Amino acid sequence: LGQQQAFPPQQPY
Repeated sequence: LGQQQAFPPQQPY
């Protein structure tokens, strides 16, 4: 359960 491939640059970790 996710639904967020995140194509553009955006993944703060």
